[PDB]
Amino acid sequence: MASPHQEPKPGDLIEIFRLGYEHWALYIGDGYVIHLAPPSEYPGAGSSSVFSVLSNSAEVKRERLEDVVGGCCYRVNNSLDHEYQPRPVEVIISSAKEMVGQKMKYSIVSRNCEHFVTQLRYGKS
Repeated sequence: MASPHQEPKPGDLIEIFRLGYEHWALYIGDGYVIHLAPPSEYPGAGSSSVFSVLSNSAEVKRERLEDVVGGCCYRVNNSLDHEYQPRPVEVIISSAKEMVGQKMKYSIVSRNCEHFVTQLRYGKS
């Protein structure tokens, strides 16, 4: 018979279901993922501004899948295979690793973690 649950492999797009929202990550093997940490409204927080409250930012990071998902549910969902060519998975993971340590802007980025993990396969070249 077939397996009762999914298991992630190198290059897989991880789809994570939080309370009332969804989030995404790039799985790299050995239980690890690469992901974008979400930003906030901090420099424009209510009743304050850049002189009275500090800034914030998003950052590409590497962690364990378990640590990243926490109490949230998750699945493997490689939807972009229908959109783009079969790119060489070592270069998608190398792109993820090259992106780790890079920053992105404030709250105004909106839904952006799927757009980030999209660019790892779409912008391979």
